[PDB]
Formats: sequence, C-alpha cells, structure tokens
Amino acid sequence: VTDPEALLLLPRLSIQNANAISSPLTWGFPSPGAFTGFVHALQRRVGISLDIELDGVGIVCHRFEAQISQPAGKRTKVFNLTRNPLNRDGSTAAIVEEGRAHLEVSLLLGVHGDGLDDHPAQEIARQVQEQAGAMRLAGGSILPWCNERFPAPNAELLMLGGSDEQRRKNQRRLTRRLLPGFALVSREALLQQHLETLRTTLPEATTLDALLDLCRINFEPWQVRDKPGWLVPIPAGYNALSPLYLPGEVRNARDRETPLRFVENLFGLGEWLSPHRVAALSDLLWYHHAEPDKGLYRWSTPRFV
Amino acid sequence: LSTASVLAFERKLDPSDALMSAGAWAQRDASQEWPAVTVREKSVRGTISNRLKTKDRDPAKLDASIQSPNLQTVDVANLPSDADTLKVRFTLRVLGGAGTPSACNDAAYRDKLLQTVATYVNEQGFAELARRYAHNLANARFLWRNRVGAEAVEVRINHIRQGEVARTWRFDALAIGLRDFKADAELDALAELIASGLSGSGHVLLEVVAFARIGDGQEVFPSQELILDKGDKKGQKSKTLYSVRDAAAIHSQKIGNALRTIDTWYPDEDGLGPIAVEPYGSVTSQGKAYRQPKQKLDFYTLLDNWVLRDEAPAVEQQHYVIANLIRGGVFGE
Amino acid sequence: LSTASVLAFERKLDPSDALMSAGAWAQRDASQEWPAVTVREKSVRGTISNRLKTKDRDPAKLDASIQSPNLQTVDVANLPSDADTLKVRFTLRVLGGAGTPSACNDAAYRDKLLQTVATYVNEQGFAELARRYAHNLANARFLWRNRVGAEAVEVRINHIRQGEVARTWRFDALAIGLRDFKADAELDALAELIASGLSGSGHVLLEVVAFARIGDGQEVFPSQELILDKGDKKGQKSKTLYSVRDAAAIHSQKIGNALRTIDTWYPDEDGLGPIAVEPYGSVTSQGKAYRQPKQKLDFYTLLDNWVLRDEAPAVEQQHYVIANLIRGGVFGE
RNA sequence: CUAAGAAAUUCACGGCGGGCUUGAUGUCCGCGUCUACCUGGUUCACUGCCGUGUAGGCAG
DNA sequence: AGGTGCAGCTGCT
DNA sequence: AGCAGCTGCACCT
Repeated sequence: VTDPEALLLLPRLSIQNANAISSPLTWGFPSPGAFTGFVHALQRRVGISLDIELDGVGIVCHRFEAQISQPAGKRTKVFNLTRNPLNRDGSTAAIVEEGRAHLEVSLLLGVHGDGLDDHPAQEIARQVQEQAGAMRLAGGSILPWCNERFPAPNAELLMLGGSDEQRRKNQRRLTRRLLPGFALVSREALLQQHLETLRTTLPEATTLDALLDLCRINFEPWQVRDKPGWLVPIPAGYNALSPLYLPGEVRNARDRETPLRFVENLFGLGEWLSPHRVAALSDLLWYHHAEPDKGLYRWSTPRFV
Repeated sequence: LSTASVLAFERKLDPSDALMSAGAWAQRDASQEWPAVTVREKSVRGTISNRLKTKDRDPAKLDASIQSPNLQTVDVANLPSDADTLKVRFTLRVLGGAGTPSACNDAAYRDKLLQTVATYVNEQGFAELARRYAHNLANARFLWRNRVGAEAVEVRINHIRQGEVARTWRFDALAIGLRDFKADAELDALAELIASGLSGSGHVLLEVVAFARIGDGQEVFPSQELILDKGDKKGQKSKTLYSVRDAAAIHSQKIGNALRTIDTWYPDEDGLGPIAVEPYGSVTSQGKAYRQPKQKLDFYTLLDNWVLRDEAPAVEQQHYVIANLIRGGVFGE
Repeated sequence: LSTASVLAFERKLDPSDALMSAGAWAQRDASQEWPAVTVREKSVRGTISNRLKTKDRDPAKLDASIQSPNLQTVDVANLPSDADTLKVRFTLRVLGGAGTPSACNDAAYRDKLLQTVATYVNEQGFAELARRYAHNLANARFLWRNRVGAEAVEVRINHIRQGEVARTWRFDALAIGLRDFKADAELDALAELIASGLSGSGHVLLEVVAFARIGDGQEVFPSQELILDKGDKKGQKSKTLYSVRDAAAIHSQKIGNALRTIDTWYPDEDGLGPIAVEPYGSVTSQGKAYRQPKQKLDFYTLLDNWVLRDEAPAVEQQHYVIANLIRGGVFGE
C-alpha cells in the first residue's frame, strides 16, 4: 500500500531452534507472520527512536535443516523432541510435541521515514543489526556471530534514488548478494485461477489447496501433473471466530489493556522463486494489514507482479 | 495484589549448539581447520542382561531366549585414530534486562516485580550468580561425559565486542573443580563481564572452546535424539546422535542445563554438589525433586512471599529466585 | 530397604576400534607406516550343503537344485601377497571409580552399595581383576580368529602418560596361554598399573599393538556388520565387514568382550576355561547360560544378597560381582 | 511485540560359520577440416664504482 | 513419558 | 468454629 523509500538488508541471519510446525496443517518453513512480527518488534525497539518506520519483509531462506527423522518402516516423518524436567512429584513430564529447525535467511526491510536525512545509512544499518543481534525470530534464537567474518555489514539501499537504469543496476548488485536462497511470495491470484478452473467439476476450495501442492500422478490417456513453480501451503492469516472483546472481560489475557479476539488460521498458497525472476526488488515485501470490522487479519505481499 | 494470570520470562544466557572437532594436543592454537567429528553407524549383538521376572527364571526358557540373537544398529562417534584431543565449541550471548517479563496480565504486579528486582540489584550486583556462571564456564561442565576420565581439559573464552576479539581467558578446567566455588582474578574479571552483561549495561558475546585430551581414537559423547517408537512396525535404530551439518554436536539446552548448575542452597544436602536451577528443583539423574512445595523453599512460594507478601527471603534464596528469573519460564495458574 | 528402580553403571575399561594393517615380520618395530588392510569384494558360488527337510529329499528336486546354484558377493580381507604379519592397534583407557552408579533413585541403596564396594576395596585391592585383565591383554585374545593358527603373536603395550610413552611391555602371547593365569614380573607390573587405574589413583591410557605372523596373502578376520535385506539392486551382497576409513577393523565391543573373559568361577565347570563376565553369564557360541538364576550364582541375586541382606558371598563371587560392576550396564526394574 | 514466552535422552552390548560362476563368439564398410593474423604492452627494475655505511649518488 | 474429578482424608483445633 | 488443601482412587479406550 506504501512504496518504501529505502531497503535495508539483514544479510545472513542464522537461527537455531526455530519453530517448524507454525500451523495445524503445515510443518516446513515457519509462517511469514513471524517475520512481520519480527520487524514490528524491531520498529518498536529501535525503529521509533530513529524517525524511521518499517513496513514489510522479504525472505529468501538460504538454508534449512529440520530436526526430524524417518521411522524406518514408513514414508512419513516424526519430530525430534527435548527432555523436559521432571514434575514436582518427580515422576515424569507430559510429552507435548514441538518442532525445531535451523534456518539461514536474509531479510529485506522497507523504510519510508527520514532515512538518509537525520542519520547516515551505515550507522542506521549497524545499530539495527546490533538490535537484531539480541532478540529471537520465530521461537528460536538468532544465532550470533561465528567465524563468518565476511557477511556482517548491511546495505541500506535507496529505492527511487538515482537514474532508472542505475536503479536496476544497484538492485541487481544487491540481488548478487541474494543468490543461493529462493525468495517467498504469496500466490492468491494463482490459487483463485485454479479454483475457478477446478470449479467446473465441483465447488470446493480446500480440496484445491490440497490438489495444488502434491504429486498428482495421472494415468496414461503414468504422467505427473505439474505446476511450473514451487507451490507450497502457507498460513495465510487469521479470521476471527468471535466478536471483539474488551481488555478486562476475558480472563487470563496477555494484558488487561488490549482488546482480545478468538481466531482461526486462514491457509493459502505461497511460492518460492529465484530472486532474479523478479525485476523490482520491492515486490517481495510481506505486509500485514488488519480489517478489524470483521476478522480478516492478513499477511501477504501485495504489489508483486 | 495477586499473581498475574500470565507470566513469561524470556531466557537469558542463550547458548549455541556446541559443535565437535578433533585434533592433536599442542596444536590447539591452530585449531581452526580441525576436521569435524562425524557420526557413523555400527552393529551390536548383545545378550540377555536385564533383570528377569520371578516367573521367568526357568533355565530352559533362558537358554531358548539366549539362542535367538539380539542385534541393534547404533550411532557412534569416535575420535580419529591419529587425534587425541576433542574440541567442543559454542557461542553464548548474554542479553541483560533480567527483570522484565515478556508477558504480564497484571500491571501493578509487574511494577512491583520491577521494583523488587531493581531493589535486588541495588542491594548487591549479580556477582554471586555471575561468579557461579563463570565457574560453570571455567570448569568444563558442558563436556558432560567427555570430561569424565579426561587427561587434561582446557577452556578458552573469547569476548567479542566488535567483529574481532575483545578479550581472552585461558583456564585449566581440571584445577577448577565441579564441587566448590573459588575466586580468581581472571575468573572474577569474567564474572564482572557477565555481571555487566546481565545488568543491561551491554550485550555480551562469548565464544567458548574446550579442549579435552582423551586419547587416540576414543569415543566421544554428543547429544542423543528423542525418537518415539513405531511400535507395531519394524525395529528401529536404537541410538541416534545429534549432528549439525554432518558434525557431532551437543544440544543447546544441554549446554544451558550445564551452565545453570549453580544451586548449592537446596535444603536436602550441600555436599552432593550444585544442581541446576528450576522451580521445584529436580534433577533427572536422581529422579527426585529437591525444594519441595511442602517446605517453603521452592520458587513459586518464594516469589509470592517476596513480591505479594513483601517477606524478603535470605540472600541465597534471593540468589536462587534471581537465577530462576535469568533461566526464564512460563509461570501462572 | 529395596533395590532402586533405575540404576545404571557406565563402563570402565573403554577400548577403541582396533585397526588392522599389514607388514613383514621383523620390520614390526618400524611399523608406523604400515598400510591398512583393505576390504575387497569377491564372487562366491554357493553349493547345496544344508540339511534337507526330507519332504524335499527327492532326488529329482535335489539335482534340479544343484543344476541352478545361487551366487553372492562377499566382502573379504586378506593380507597382501608380500606381507605375512597382521598388526592390530587400539587404545584402552582405565578410568576408576567403579562402584559409583551414573543414575540412581534411592539414596539409601546407593549409599549401601557405595559402602559395600568400599569394604570390597579395603578387603583386597583390584589385584585379582587387574591381574586377569592384564592376562587378557598379554595373550592376544582380542585377535579372535586371527590368533587361531598363528605362528607367532607378539603384543606391545605402551602406557602413555603425557603425549609420549611412559612405559613399554613386550609379550609373547603364545607363551601366555588362554587357559590359566600364571605369574610374571612384567605382567604383575602391568596388573599394578591397571589396578592403580581402577582405584581412581591415576589416569591410565594404554596403546595396545598386536603382531600376528599368519602368512603371505592369508585371510584376516575383521568385525562383521549386519545385513537386513538383499536384492539385485545391490550385488546380492551377503557379507559386510566393518571398516573405519577404508581399513578393516574390529568393533570396540568385540575387544571389550575379549578383555573381560576372566570368569573362572562359574559353577558348572572350570576345565572349559574362562568366560566373559555377564549377568547370567552366557556364551553365544554355546547357546547356554552358565550361572543360571535357579542356582544362586547369577549377578542379580548375588548383588541383592550382598547389598540388601548383607550376605557377602565367597571372594570369587565377590570378584565376579565387582567385574560385572566394571563391565557396567542397566540394572533395575 | 514473532501459534510469543520454558525445557538434559540414557546407561550396556561378540554378527560368524561355509562355498568352483561357467562354457562359445568376425565390429565394419566410407570420408577434403579450411581461410587470416606484428608478442609486445617502456615488460631485461640490470651490471659495476665512490662512499665504513643499508645514508646518498655515479658510469653504461 | 494422562486429565479429570471427586470421595475421603487428614486435622488441629 | 471450618477451610482449604491434599493425596489417593478410579475411569476409561
């Protein structure tokens, strides 16, 4: 909804013990709402004090390593757990299953405020880096600096500054630092297109998002029906199960100063693509927006195609 | 005032997954290209060794059970046959702001908590807890079984302020025992550093590397995974070691549990050694919970007496509840 | 007073995987660059030699089975055609602190057990057990089938104190038999070193090298792995030998089982020879349990009569119980 | 302000027994690879002398 | 490697 | 003069 004046690049963020499940239907990469909440907490922590606002996230996922295993007689997978401490009677604990993972991801952050006006870009990038090197991203700790001495500093890049050809050249030289990983976008239009061409047989919507992201093996008219990209399920956001509630009227809230609601996950389709396949690097920024008259609390990435 | 219905303390002292590597002694200064210790598989054939029931002492049945072989596949990890030194490396960040909860439903309870921990820092610094954490980094307690029977353990801690090393500590981890808590000038300087990191006066980053001299080709002991059984199915591999990118590793929570083994104030004894800090302080190895709620020495009633009832406990119990604040947790009804 | 629910003992006498290399006899003092014995594959055409069911003893079916034989691929390990001596090398650390369990529930049970083993150490040292362990290192029992029919076996044992050798033993492993436990001055000095390691009064690390003179190109016998399935997607591979870094090797548990073959006090006989110390001391090669629980001479009843009811058995069975404690294991319900 | 906030898997083990993979074989006919070029771009940072000198210059 | 409730229970006053 | 907790038991597929 708002085109950023600049982009900051969190260069190579390594994360240990991040949450893998993140949804009652998916288990792979965590939800993009975690990254939107990351930059909102970053704006709350260091963004406000610099006359800077932050709006969206671009995520590329350089590497993944799930703590899973395959149980030797089956084609499915189980999660590796932790040994929680004993109960007060010293008997045992109750096993609740959580799914841990290790991540290598880079972040693309949009800026609208007085970016190069009040402060130079290098100091802003350095203290935003120093702030993000003290928190945790998706349930798991941001792993700090190791013998990776090279990938430390950021690149605060002004979007609309310079000539348009020079704009393409600096965004290409920034894409040169985003080569190994594959960026993630939302594909609600492709979802609705396949929903409409599937509805010629039957009007069902969740069966589409089932049939979109599996290996459909069609008989010989032995082939595999294939999508051109990497279509995955994602948690698309939240839809309320309840009307609004006042800060005091619900017991055991996180705070008695903020309204509460009961919600459900909306699920949609995302897509992993190579970062060279997009020409404008501000197309990948995941914005989260609230429609509080109803339950529609969304993360997406509009202005992408 | 009452307890807040939610209470959530983010942990401080975040460790990394400690990776293992191997090499020779007196090359440990050049130990940056040391190759990783990898996880192999092997086969074991055992016998019947467990306790039999009183109904199953029949000798013909015992022989008939022996004559069926018992075979397992086991993940193992060894040193190479020309290396005698295991190198275990992890990073530990100290954050600071140990008092603030991540979630509190009651505002006045969180303000009373904030001034309570503020008065606790004003009464004395973190130097007791910081000196005990620096002890647990000084002696190699995070080498869990790798320390046992080792010839010589040696710990190097690098405080890294910028992209390069700010300061270095060098310790003989076998002189510093696991039982008592001494005082040493380098150790007290590290204690000042980690106390200043805990006080919110900075964000301390540490790289801890431990060298244990075990022997040529001997067995090392990384963490084991938790695999729940596929019961009505085929037999599984009966041991699975933890590995990060084909390198044998210890879990992060294992290093964290080794770090906070500071509690020498549990009421049951004092010569059995320090234990890890947790509400109803319970060690899994003994299987028995010290600091029971029927006595008034567990964490919850001590916190309620200090905050809600304003009955300040003794200074070692304030150390204990402060360590449980640094440890983090999800408390509430 | 009853026994603990969980109770576990880590092993003392930790060996490594023994590696095989090959060379010529009387160059065995310069045997540091001897190349490893490698594992190769070969084809095997299997004949018909099983017992028939006698519902399949019809001659036409037998000749039809003989006309179409089956074939396998088989891992094999030989000496080179110019080398006649097999060198097998491993390291063994003696730790000490044998009575202390690594896990327990009852404090009273582990204190009774600790004072029981303390009384055992005070009655006699580890001299009998370390004498028998030093014998099993002196004769090269850890060469399981490679010792069989060897012309000359020689064992070099180096006590390694710092990174260099502290002391050296040289043994003719065919003079020291596999049957009885004699007395020798160098053997008693090695037994005193092993007993000092087992008593916690030192850190014992030994390097054991064994040279067997077998013949040029003869087959050696490394450890053997476990094969679950077999198909044509493989080479119909029906035998896999254990290997560490393209070296024929012996499992560490094989060397450990050959070390603790000390039990001469089992009630059935003594003219057979020693067996390995196990609870219900059993031989997989004989399919039989010596020390059946119907007799009162297995490990569990002897331990329960010693600790709970203070019925100390004979000193031979006390040696057997402490040998089972050094062996380690999981003893509980 | 992140389906947020929290967590010790673990002790012990003998995979070895034995084997014949064999017999027999024609690779072979045919073929256009051509046209045209500055190794110098300072490209040899050398050799000897006066001077105690490594300080400084000289001669070809 | 269970949550639940509730009956009964302890109690000392 | 009760209260609250607490432990223990049982259910159930």
